[PDB]
Amino acid sequence: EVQLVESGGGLVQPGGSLRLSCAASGFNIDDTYIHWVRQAPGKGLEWVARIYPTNGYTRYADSVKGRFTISADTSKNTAYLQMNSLRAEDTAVYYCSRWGGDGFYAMDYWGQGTLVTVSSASTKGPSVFPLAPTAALGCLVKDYFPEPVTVSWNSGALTSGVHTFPAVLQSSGLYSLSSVVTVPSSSLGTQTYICNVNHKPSNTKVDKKV
Amino acid sequence: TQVCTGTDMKLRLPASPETHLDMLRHLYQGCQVVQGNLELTYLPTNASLSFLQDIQEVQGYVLIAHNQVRQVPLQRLRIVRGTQLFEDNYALAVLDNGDSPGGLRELQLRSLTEILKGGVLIQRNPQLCYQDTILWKDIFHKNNQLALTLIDTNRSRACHPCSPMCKGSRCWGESSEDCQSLTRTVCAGGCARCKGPLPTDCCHEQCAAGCTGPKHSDCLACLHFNHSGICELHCPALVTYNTDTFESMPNPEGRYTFGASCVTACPYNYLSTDVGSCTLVCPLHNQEVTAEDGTQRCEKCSKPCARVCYGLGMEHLREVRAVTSANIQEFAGCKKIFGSLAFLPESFDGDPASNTAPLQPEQLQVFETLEEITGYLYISAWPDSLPDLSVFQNLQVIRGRILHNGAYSLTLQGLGISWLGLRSLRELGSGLALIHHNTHLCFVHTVPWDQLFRNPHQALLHTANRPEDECVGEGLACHQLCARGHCWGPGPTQCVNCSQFLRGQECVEECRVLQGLPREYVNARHCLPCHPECQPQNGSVTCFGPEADQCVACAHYKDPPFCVARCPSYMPIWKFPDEEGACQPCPIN
Amino acid sequence: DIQMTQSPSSLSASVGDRVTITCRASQDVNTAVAWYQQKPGKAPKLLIYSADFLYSGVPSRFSGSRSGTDFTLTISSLQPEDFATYYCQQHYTTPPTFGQGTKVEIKRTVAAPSVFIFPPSDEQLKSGTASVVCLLNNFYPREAKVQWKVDNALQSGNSQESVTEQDSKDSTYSLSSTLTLSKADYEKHKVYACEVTHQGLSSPVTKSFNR
Ligand SMILES: *[C@@H]1O[C@H](CO)[C@@H](O)[C@H](O)[C@H]1NC(C)=O
Repeated sequence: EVQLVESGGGLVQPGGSLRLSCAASGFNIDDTYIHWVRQAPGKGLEWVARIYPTNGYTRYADSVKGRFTISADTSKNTAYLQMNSLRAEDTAVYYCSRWGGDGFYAMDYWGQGTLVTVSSASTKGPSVFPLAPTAALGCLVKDYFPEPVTVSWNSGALTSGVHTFPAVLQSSGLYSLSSVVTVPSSSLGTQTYICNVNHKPSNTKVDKKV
Repeated sequence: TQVCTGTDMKLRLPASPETHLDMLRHLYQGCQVVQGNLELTYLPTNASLSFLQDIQEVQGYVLIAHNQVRQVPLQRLRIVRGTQLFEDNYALAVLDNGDSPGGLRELQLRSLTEILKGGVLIQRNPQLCYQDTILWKDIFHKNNQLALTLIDTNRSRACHPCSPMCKGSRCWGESSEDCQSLTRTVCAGGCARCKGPLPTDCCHEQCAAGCTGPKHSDCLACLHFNHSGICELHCPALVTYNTDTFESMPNPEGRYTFGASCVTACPYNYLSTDVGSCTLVCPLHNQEVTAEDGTQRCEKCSKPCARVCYGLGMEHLREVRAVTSANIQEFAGCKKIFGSLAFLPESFDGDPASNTAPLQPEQLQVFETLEEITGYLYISAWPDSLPDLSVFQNLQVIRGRILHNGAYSLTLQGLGISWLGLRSLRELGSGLALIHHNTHLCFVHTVPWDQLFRNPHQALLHTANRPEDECVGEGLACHQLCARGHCWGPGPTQCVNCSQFLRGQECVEECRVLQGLPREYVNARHCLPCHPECQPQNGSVTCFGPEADQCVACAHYKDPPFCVARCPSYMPIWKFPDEEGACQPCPIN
Repeated sequence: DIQMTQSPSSLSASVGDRVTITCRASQDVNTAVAWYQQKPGKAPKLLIYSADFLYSGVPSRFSGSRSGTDFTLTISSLQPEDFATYYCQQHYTTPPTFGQGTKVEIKRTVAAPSVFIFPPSDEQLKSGTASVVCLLNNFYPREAKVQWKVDNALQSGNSQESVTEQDSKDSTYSLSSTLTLSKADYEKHKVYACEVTHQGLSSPVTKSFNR
């Protein structure tokens, strides 16, 4: 079963370096080409680089030539994007995708992306607060940098009727979002309701009860 | 220049007596601290030895032997440390200098006031005078004062008395400045060294040999380390510990130990250590690591150290004289050899006891992956069927951290080779190159030896090769395309640099961009082949790169983006050619 | 270098309707065209390869057609799960180039939001900041206007809103508006009102708490 998992993104200072890795599984990268496609926040897809691991031949987009270098380790079945001399414009979700096969040059399989954030500011963990209460309740995740944060409810057992909101950047330079859920009000007081906030940029975990 | 290595030939005769003295000149010219043994041997009567003027310290021993010269000028040598000792006993050995008659008349070691370890051996010097006169025990360090002293006084001439200036009748010669200065038996109290008989004349504990004052900045020599003018027991450590948490923090004043010196960075061709030292071999649980700049450090193996190829004089090959058929397999697959390689006549005579055939010229191809030699390369025998040293085509560095006879990193002698062919060799990290008595060897003048060397104590000593006038006369010059006339042999695969373009490793005037097959593209002055599916173009370039999607036009079909020979016939793919040449999928599932 | 210009950049069609997305190449790209679907924060997914071939596993309501340099993605029966951004791609030359994308939003019946207001939590109030939060739940259409009145006093630029992306099965939105004051400014008054107008409530709806 074909799969691609990227890793290595996060926060980096302007001018600094970073290297993402695409772990391919269920197939050999020597049989096809491997691409990096990226997407700035709220924008479209931008093809960035391609490699043929059989012989290491590479190709690059104009916007990244001379800074990014794509490579492959066929023994580890992995591809890599080495990003040097980064700029704020490079901030984006970086996707790794493959071409289907020998005579199939559409990108059939994609990994789900690692977000690279280019900014001088530094990592700060979230403050988690409760939004106390058919009723609605939630958690307010408050003042963190950079993104992402992932919020679940009852360790993943509760999903129906949950809205985790897109983060808003405030004038302070920090982010904050809100996660809500609707419940039938016969159930509060009987059932635990506990939000699981995860901000792995700062290795912060909070289970906050409401 | 202030520091130089020594030699390690002991009493062996120089293989190239015509170039022995310029070898010594190149070594010691301007040198003040010999980090090894100072060996002066087999020097004729009229030998100009002025280049020894500046020697103040010898870290090993001083060997002066088998000379006809009447005087060796070491009036400034202040301390012999004896970290090594001649015949494992002697910091100073004066032997067999004789036989107007030749031979040393006077030692004139008028500054020699400290021998840290080892004794004095003076034998069979018929013209030598005044050696029976020195109070050798003032020179020995207190911890070295039962050091052996074997001093022959038999002579073939009478001596004038010491100068009336020398009131103890103790002198290194007949001049008034040749009196021996006593620095230790004269001292007030129990000081190790003094400048006079009062206790204010006493020298700091960290001084060796004597002092011009009582401070640790007035020493004539340091008993342990010369820290920017201050004699000290150890160098400042590279890391200091927070007195409360004992976390490491880098010490801005830290230094590396280097001989008897504290230095900010290890000098060129030495290895840095986590321990804070500069060495020529790593510790045992360690590996070498090279940085962006070329710096090499010895960093501790985080896990079991991976296998490495060791050369002669190293590990299991420590006692092995030469490469033979018995050990050639040891070098299979090696890019980097830790140690040296020596090819002796015995290399090419097998061992019939074990029915081991002699080393055959084909086996030498084992070295064609070799890119670095940390030690030296010594070749005194080579198969007459081999034109050159091209099984070493890919050798890039000879570091010379170990030198043959302590001097030469590259030696070629008595061979039949007609050129060198070390087309990749671009650095001799240290040591000299000696090329002599290769009757048919041309293409020595054609090598730019100065670009291979790294320090000014290095040069090429060469004699009795093929005269360059015959090389020129027979038309054995560099190829027209070799830039600046520099090459390692005849033809267009031997240039050090290429004035036009490179196809493989042959220098060519132009690539097949417009005319020729297979058509090519250029990348960084390299001719590289277009993909075979590109249709060659008349009047234009054929491709922009190596891949099938960089053709100007396809020769057969196109499976976009790629020029393909046929339409192929995870999804199982079945495709057929469009009337314009493009491959479409079949619609049958 | 071949460009793919996509049009329109966004469209709004109802459930069951036939939706046409157009993408024009700057040169001949033959049939080397693919159409991808991407839902927010997700990897794109292959829908159509070689211009008009449906990729395996994709619903048959997705077709692709070609007319010269014009490439057309069609969704023949728009379903709520088809909310996404759709991208065209050429792979006739290297580099492959994507289109700018087309955002498809589903237009559905009007839905009134459920309003909820939460006051700041004790935990946060001891830290010197107070964030009141207002929430509209499961409303269509997109556009609503929330305003805050502390004690029937209008506020300006002390408040932010975040809107979820359209729900994949009922096609509504949810909205959050969070007002930020500091401890001091929050202690100074009693009743906090978060109130919004929407096309589905005849009267603008008042929700508020007394501190
Ligand atoms: C200590 O080092 C300096 C230069 O680093 C040198 O000039 C000086 O002579 C040294 N002192 C001794 C006693 O060798």
